[PDB]
Amino acid sequence: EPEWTYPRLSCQGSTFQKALLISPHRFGEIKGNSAPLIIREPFVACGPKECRHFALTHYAAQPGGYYNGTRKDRNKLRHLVSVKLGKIPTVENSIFHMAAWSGSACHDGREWTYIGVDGPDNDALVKIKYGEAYTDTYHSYAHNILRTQESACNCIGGDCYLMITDGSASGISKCRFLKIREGRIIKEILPTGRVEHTEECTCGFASNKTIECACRDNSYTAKRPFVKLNVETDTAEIRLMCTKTYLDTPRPDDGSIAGPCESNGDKWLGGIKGGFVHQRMASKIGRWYSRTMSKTNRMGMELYVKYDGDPWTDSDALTLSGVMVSIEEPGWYSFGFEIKDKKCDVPCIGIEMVHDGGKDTWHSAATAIYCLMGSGQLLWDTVTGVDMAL
Amino acid sequence: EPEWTYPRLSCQGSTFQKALLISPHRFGEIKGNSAPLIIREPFVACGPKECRHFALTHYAAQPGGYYNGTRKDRNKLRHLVSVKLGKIPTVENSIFHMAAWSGSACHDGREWTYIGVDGPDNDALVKIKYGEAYTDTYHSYAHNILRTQESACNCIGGDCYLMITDGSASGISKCRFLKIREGRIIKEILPTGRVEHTEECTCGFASNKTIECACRDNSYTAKRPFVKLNVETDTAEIRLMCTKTYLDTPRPDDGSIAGPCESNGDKWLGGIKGGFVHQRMASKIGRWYSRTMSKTNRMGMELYVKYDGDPWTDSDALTLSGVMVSIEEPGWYSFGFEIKDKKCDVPCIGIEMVHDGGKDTWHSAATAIYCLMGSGQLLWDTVTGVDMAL
Amino acid sequence: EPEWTYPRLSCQGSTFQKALLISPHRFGEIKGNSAPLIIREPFVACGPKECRHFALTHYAAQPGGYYNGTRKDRNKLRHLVSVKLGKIPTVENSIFHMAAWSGSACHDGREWTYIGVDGPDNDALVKIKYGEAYTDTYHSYAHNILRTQESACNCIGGDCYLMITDGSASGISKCRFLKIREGRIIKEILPTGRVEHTEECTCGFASNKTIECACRDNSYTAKRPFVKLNVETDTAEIRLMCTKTYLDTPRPDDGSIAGPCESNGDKWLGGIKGGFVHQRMASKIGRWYSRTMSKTNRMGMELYVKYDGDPWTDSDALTLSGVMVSIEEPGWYSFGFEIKDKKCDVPCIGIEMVHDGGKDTWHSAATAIYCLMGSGQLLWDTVTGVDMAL
Amino acid sequence: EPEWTYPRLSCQGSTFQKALLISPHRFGEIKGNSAPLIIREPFVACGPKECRHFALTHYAAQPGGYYNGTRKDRNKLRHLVSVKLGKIPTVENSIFHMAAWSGSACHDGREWTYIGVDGPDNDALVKIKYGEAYTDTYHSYAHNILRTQESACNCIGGDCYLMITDGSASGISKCRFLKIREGRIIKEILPTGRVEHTEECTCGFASNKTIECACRDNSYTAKRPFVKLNVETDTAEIRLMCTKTYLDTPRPDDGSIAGPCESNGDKWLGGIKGGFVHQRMASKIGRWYSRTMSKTNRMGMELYVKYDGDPWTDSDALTLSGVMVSIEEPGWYSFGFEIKDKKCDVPCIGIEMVHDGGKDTWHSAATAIYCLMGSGQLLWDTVTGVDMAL
Ligand SMILES: CC(=O)Nc1ccc(C(=O)O)cc1NC(N)N
Ligand SMILES: CC(=O)Nc1ccc(C(=O)O)cc1NC(N)N
Ligand SMILES: CC(=O)Nc1ccc(C(=O)O)cc1NC(N)N
Ligand SMILES: CC(=O)Nc1ccc(C(=O)O)cc1NC(N)N
Ligand SMILES: *[C@@H]1O[C@H](CO)[C@@H](O)[C@H](O)[C@H]1NC(C)=O
Ligand SMILES: *[C@@H]1O[C@H](CO)[C@@H](O)[C@H](O)[C@H]1NC(C)=O
Ligand SMILES: *[C@@H]1O[C@H](CO)[C@@H](O)[C@H](O)[C@H]1NC(C)=O
Ligand SMILES: *[C@@H]1O[C@H](CO)[C@@H](O)[C@H](O)[C@H]1NC(C)=O
Ligand SMILES: [Ca+2]
Ligand SMILES: [Ca+2]
Ligand SMILES: [Ca+2]
Ligand SMILES: [Ca+2]
Ligand SMILES: [Ca+2]
Repeated sequence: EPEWTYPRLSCQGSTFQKALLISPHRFGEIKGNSAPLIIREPFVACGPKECRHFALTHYAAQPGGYYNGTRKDRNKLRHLVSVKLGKIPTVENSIFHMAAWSGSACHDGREWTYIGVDGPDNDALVKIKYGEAYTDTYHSYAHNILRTQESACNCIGGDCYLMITDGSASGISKCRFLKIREGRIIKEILPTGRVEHTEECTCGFASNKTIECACRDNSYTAKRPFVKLNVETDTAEIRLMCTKTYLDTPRPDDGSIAGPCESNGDKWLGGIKGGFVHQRMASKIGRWYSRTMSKTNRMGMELYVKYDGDPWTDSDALTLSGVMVSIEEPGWYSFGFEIKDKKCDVPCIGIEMVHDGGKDTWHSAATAIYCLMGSGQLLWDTVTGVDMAL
Repeated sequence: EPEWTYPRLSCQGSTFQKALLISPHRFGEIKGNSAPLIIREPFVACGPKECRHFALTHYAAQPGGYYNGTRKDRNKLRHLVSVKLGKIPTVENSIFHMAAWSGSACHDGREWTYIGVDGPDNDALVKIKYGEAYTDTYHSYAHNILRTQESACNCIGGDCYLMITDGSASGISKCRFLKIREGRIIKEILPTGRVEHTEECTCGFASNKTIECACRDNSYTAKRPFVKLNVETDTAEIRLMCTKTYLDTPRPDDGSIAGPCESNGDKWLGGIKGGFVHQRMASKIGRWYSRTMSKTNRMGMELYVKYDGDPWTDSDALTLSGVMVSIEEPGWYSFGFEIKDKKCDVPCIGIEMVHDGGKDTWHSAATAIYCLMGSGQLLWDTVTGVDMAL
Repeated sequence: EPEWTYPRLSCQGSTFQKALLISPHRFGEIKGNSAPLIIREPFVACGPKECRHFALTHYAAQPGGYYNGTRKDRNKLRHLVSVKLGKIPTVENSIFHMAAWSGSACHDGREWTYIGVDGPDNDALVKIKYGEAYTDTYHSYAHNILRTQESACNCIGGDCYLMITDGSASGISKCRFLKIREGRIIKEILPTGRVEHTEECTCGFASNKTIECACRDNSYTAKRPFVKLNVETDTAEIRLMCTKTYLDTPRPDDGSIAGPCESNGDKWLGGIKGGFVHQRMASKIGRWYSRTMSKTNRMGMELYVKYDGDPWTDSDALTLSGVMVSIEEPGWYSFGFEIKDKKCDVPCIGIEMVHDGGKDTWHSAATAIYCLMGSGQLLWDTVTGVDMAL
Repeated sequence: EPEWTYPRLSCQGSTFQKALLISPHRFGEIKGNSAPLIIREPFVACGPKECRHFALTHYAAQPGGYYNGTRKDRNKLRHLVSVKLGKIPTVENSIFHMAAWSGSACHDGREWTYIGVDGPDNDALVKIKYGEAYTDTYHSYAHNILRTQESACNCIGGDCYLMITDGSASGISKCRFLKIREGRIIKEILPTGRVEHTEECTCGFASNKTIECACRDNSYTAKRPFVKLNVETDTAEIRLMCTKTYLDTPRPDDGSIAGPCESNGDKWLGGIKGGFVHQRMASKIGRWYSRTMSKTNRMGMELYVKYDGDPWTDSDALTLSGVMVSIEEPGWYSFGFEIKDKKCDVPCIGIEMVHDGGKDTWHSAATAIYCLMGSGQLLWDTVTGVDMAL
C-alpha cells in the first residue's frame, strides 16, 4: 500500500512569485454560457500526487437567481466543495463533499480527510469523513458557533491534527486541537497559555516535532495568537506574536502597542484569517506571513518573512518581501499550503480575493496563489479582472 | 482479481447526522447556465471504492421544453442514470445505463449489476446488465406492471438478491426475489407467508445469513410488509411489522389498528417506499426506519430506531431519533444504503425530496442523506433551497 | 501486455430487447442550456473494457448558428467524434479523432484503430490512426468518392479487416478489403464474384475463419450484396442474398424479383446501410438483420433472423422478430456490434434515427440500441421524443 | 518507474495530410450554449501516452463580456492552459497551469515541464513547473520583454532544452538556451554565431546529438535564424538559412536578397513564428517548414521540404509540398511536434489560424494539424468555418 506522509525539507528558493489565479467569475456574465459556483473561504491542500482547491459554496451559481444570503456565513445550504487545482470550480466540475458552513481537509499519504461543521449555532457539530465514508463527529463544548480552520489540517505519519474553536466571536473562544487518525478522533488537546481567543488557525509543520499556527483573535487584539504544538507529547501552548509588524485587520500603526509582547493593546474588534507557512531548511527556519495592505479594510496584500527567532518574544518587524495584491484590489482570507515535489516541499500562500458589491447582489471569491520560486524579489501582483456589473 | 463483497460489522456510532444534500435544481433557473436532469426515484448504492447516485430520468433537463409527462411514471423515454455520489446529475455529468421506468443496482465486489424494467404494462420486462453487457431478462408473471425495488440490490459472496413484483397497484401483487449471479439469474425465490401485496422493498443484510426488507403494501394496509430472506436456503417469508409506529403513508394514529400484529386495519389506499437500514453490532442489531412527518401527505421525514426484537411480533413503538426534514419540506421515497469504509460499514438513509408544483410544469427530486456518525442526537434538518418559479 | 481479441461464442439468449437510446436533441431547445453535437452515420464499437459511440459531426451544435450544410454529407468541417457508450455526445463530452466525412473504427484488444476519409471527391483518402498516432493512408483507385463502412471494422488476433469502396453512387463501385495491422495496411483484398456495386458494408465474424457482410448496392438492386471473407486465405467473394425478404430501401414486395438468386430485378435506385450481426452458437449460426418498415421511405425498423443456411442460395423469407421502431418514427442507417462480456459476446443492433425537417434547418441523429437478451419476443419500440421546433 | 524519452527514427511516410482541426469558436454563437476559451499562440506537445493542446488564454470566453484587451499580448490575466489533443478548449474542459503571457511545455518521459513567463516588461520572469510543483525561475538579462518559444521544449534522456530571449522586438534580442532537468535549470547556453536577433524558436531533434531550430528575427531580416545545438557539448551556434525560399513574413520575392547566405537584405520589419520539424530516416534527414501564402500578410499556409543539406549554406529553394491553408483563410503562428507511436515518431505541423475582426471585438485562434501520413501529395486544405458575427 502507499506510505504515510511526513514533512521533508523545503525546496530551495528564496523569494515568492505569482503562480496561478483562479477567477471563476471572469466567466459569469449574463451573456456568457458558464456557471461558476458562488463561494467563500477557499483553501488548497495537497497530497503526494495532487493539490485540490476547496471552498464553501452557497449552493448557487453565477449567473443564477439565489443571490440573497450569499453574503452571510451560515445556513442549511452551504457545502464544502472541491476541484483539482487548476480547474474552474463550476457546478459540473465541482465535487460536493458534505454539508458544512466551516471546514478543513488534508491528505495523510493514503486517503483524504475532509472536515465540515454544521448544525444550530448553539450546538453545531464537527463531521469527519474518511475518503468516501462518514467516520466521526465532535460536539460543541462552549455552545457558541463551533467552527474550524478554513485551511488545511496537517498529517504526520498517519495522524492529522486540527484546530477547532467554540465561543463568542466578540468574547471568549478557547480553541482545542484534535489528533484524528484514519477518520476517527483519538485525542483532544487542550492548549495551555494565552487562551482567551484563538480562531481560524493557519497551521503547518516547522519540523517533524512541531506544528505551529498563526491564528485570529477576534475581540481582544490586533496581534495574532501563535500556537506551537508538540507532536511528540500532543501538548500545545499559545502566546501572542511579539513582532511590531501586526498581522491582523483592523490594526493600528506598527510597533504602537506599548508594553511586553503579551500586551493586547486596544481591542480593534474584528480580525481576519492570515496566511502563514514554513520554509524549513537544514539549519534554519523561514516563516512567511501575509497581511492586508490597508490597516483598516481588507484591500491589498503583502508578504513578510523572518528567518529563525521566537515569534513569541521577538519585537523586530518582519521583513517586507512584496505586494501580492495592491490596495486597489480585494485581499481577504489568506492561507498557506505546501506542494509535494519528488524530493522536497514547496511552501505557498493563497489569497482569497472577494468580490463584494453590497448585500443586494452576489458575493463570491477568487483565489490568487504565490509559491516559493527561485530568487530575486517578488515581481508581479494579482488582479481579478472581474467586473461585477456583468 | 478483486474479491467478493460481504457484509461486515457496522462502524461504531449511535446517532445519525445530516451528511450531504444534492439539490440539482438550485441550478435550473432560466437565467442560469446549467442543465440538471429531470428525475425521480433516486437511490444510492456503493462498492468498495465508491458510491454512485442513481435515478430514473424523464430524459429532459431544466430549463427545457419537455416538461409534459415528467409527472407520470412510465413511458418510452425514461432511463436509469447515474453520477458518482457528490456530482450534480446533469446531461453531461450523467451516464445513461439503460431504458427503464423502474430500477435497482448493486456492486458485488467486482463489477456493477444494473437492473431496469420497461415494456408494455400488461407485459413489462426486467433487464439485467453486467457492467458493460446486457446479460439477462425476466418476464411478467402476473401481467400487471412488472416492477422492482427502486433502491439497491444486495450482493453476498457473488450472489445478488433482488425483489421484483407483478400485480395491481390496488389489489394483489405477490413479490418474488431473484438470486442473480454475474449478470445471470440463477434462482427465483417464491416468498411464503403474508403475500397479498409487497412492493418497493428496501433491503439489507442483518447478517451473513439473512437479508431483511421493509416494503410497501399499496392496497390493504398502513403497516409495512417485512420480508426476511434466508441466504443459506434461499427461502423467504413475509409478515406485517407489529409495531404501533406505523411506517407507511397515508396512515392513521399510532397503535390504533386494533388486533394481533397480523391485523391490516383499514386499507389506507396508497403507500410510499420507506428507508430502512441495519446497524449490525457484535451482539446486537440496530434497525433504523424513516417515516414522513405528515400522516396523510408526503411532507417531512423522521428517523426511528429499535435495537433487537422481532419486527414480526413486537408491538412497541419505535424510538424517535430526529426530524431529518420538517413538515414544511417535501419528504417522498426514502431508502438506505451502506458506505464501505476500510474496516466497517457505515449505514445511511437517503430521502428523495420532490419538487411538485402541479402537472402543468416540471417535476423532479433532490436527495438528502443522513448517515451514522458519532453520538448525541441528530442535530439539523434538510431544506432544498429550490424555488420552482425560477 | 494485454492479449489480442478474437471472436468467442455468443452469450446465450434468443430474442432482442430495447436496451438504450441516445437522443442528444432532447436537450437542444433554445430555452435549454445544452449543446449536443449535430451528427449523422453513428455507429458503436467495443473493446474488452468498454464500448464507444462514434459519429461524424458537422462541427456544429444545437442550438447554434451553422445549420446550413448539416444536411449534406461532405465538406472540410466534418469530423469523426466519439463518447463512451452512455454519455451524451456534446461539445465538451466528445473527443475529436480526425477530419473525415466517412469512417469506421475497431479495437484489436490493445489499442483503437480509427479510420477516416476526406479530401477532394475525385481523389479522397483513407486515413488510419493507431491510438494517438497517424499511421497510414490509402488512395482513390476509382477516383469517385472513396468511402468506407460507417460501422466498426473487425479485428482478429491483431489483424483488422476493413471494406473500402471507390466509384459512382449511381453506377460501378467495386469494393476492396484492407487487412490492417497495428495502424499499418499490410494487404489489399480484391473481392471475387458479383462486384458491380458494394458499399457501406456491415461486417462481423461468423467464426474465427470467416468475416461476413451485408452491404449496400446503390444503383442496380433492392437485394443486398453479401460478402464472405476467408480470414485464413484473405480472399473474399460476393453474391446477392437469395432471400425473398429484401433488406434494402427503396424496395418492392417480398419475393417479387423473379429469377435465380442472382437476379437483380429493377434498379430501385438508392439504398441504405443495414444492420446485420452474428449469434454464433456451438453448432449453429444465427444471423440477424434490420430493414426499414416502409418499402419506400426510411420510416420504422424491423428485426429478422434466420439460423443457418447459405444467404447466397436460400430463397426463404427471414423470420420476423419484432418492430424496433414503428412507421411513425425515423429509421435510417442501422448497424451491428458486439459487447464483450467476461466469457461471451453479446450481439447487438444500433439504429440511427434521423431528425429531418427540411434543408432549411438542423439535421442530426439519435441512436437506438437493441441487444440479445434472454427469451421471448421483442417487447417494446423506440421513440426519439425530440420535437424539432424547440 | 518509467524511462527517459529519446528521439527515435520517424515513422515511414513521404507526404503530409490534414489530420485534425480544433475550431472552438464554431461553438461560440450568442444563440449557442458553449464557452470556448479566448486564446492565441497555441502549440501541441506529446508524451509516450498522449498529446496535449496548449495555449495562452486571455482568461475570457466566447460569448462573454471581457473582449477588450484580447487582441493584445501581455497582461496580468493571461494564463497557459491545456486540454488533451482532441478536446475543445473550454472553461470546464481546460486546466490552468500558471499565469503567463509567453510559454512552452514538454514531457521528459516521466512528468510534464510547463514553462511560463510573466511580470513587468522591464523585468519579466521565466517560471518552471515540474508536474504539480513550482520548481525554478530565471530572470531578465536584457531587461526588455523576456519571452520564450511558444512551442514545445525538447527533452532527451531527462534533460530538456529551451530557448529564451530578452531584448527589443525592433532591435537586439540575443537568445540563450536552458538545459533544464526535473524542473530545475542546470545550465545556460550562450549561442555563438549570428546572434543579433533570434526569437520564437521552433525546435526539434535532428538526431540524438543535435537539436535544431528555425526562429524569428523580428527587426533585421526576412530570412530565418537557424540554430544548431549540440547536446553532447551543450554548445549552440546560429547562422541565417541560405535558401532563396524565405520562410518569414513579411518578405520579398524568393531569391531576391542578393549576396552570400549571411546577407540580411532589407529589414522587412516584423516576423512570425514558423513551423519546422524533422523526419529522421536511417541515412537521411527530412526537414519540413511552413510559410504563409501571402508575402505580406498572415493569410494562407504552404508546406516545404528539403532532404539533407546544410540549411546554413544551401541556396536552393525548398520543394513545395502543398497548401495546407489557402490565401482566403488565416495563417498565423505555425509549429511542429511529434506524436510518439509504439516504435517510431510521427512528425507534424500545427497552424494557428487566427480570427481577427478588428480591435473592437474578440480575438482568438483555431488549430489546424497536418502530420506525415503515407504517400502521394498533400490533398486537402483547412478552413475554420467560423463566422465572427455570430
Ligand atoms: C463559522 C463562521 O462564521 N465563519 C466565518 C466566516 C467568515 C467570516 C468573516 O470574517 O468574513 C467570519 C466567520 N466567523 C468567524 N468567527 N470568524
Ligand atoms: C413502476 C411504477 O409505477 N413505479 C412507481 C413510481 C412512483 C410511484 C409513486 O408512488 O409516486 C408509484 C409507482 N408505482 C407503484 N406501484 N408504487
Ligand atoms: C461518403 C458519403 O457520401 N456517405 C454517405 C452518407 C449518407 C448517405 C445517405 O444515404 O444518406 C449516402 C452516402 N453516400 C453513399 N455512397 N452511400
Ligand atoms: C511576449 C510576446 O509579446 N509575444 C508575442 C505574441 C504575439 C506576437 C505576434 O507577432 O502576434 C508577438 C509577440 N512578441 C514577439 N516578440 N514576437
Ligand atoms: C521527517 O521525517 C522524514 C524522514 O523520516 C522526512 O520527511 C524528513 O527528513 C523529516 N522532516 C524534516 C523536516 O526533516
Ligand atoms: C460475513 O463474513 C465476512 C468474513 O467471512 C465478514 O464480512 C463478516 O465478518 C461477516 N459478516 C458479519 C456481519 O459479521
Ligand atoms: C476463436 O479462437 C479463440 C480461442 O482460441 C476463441 O475466441 C473462440 O473459441 C474461437 N471463436 C469461436 C467463435 O469459437
Ligand atoms: C537515440 O537513442 C535511442 C536508443 O538509445 C533511440 O531513441 C534512437 O535509436 C536514437 N535516436 C535516433 C534518431 O536514432
Ligand atoms: Ca483581532
Ligand atoms: Ca458543461
Ligand atoms: Ca399501504
Ligand atoms: Ca439498392
Ligand atoms: Ca523578420
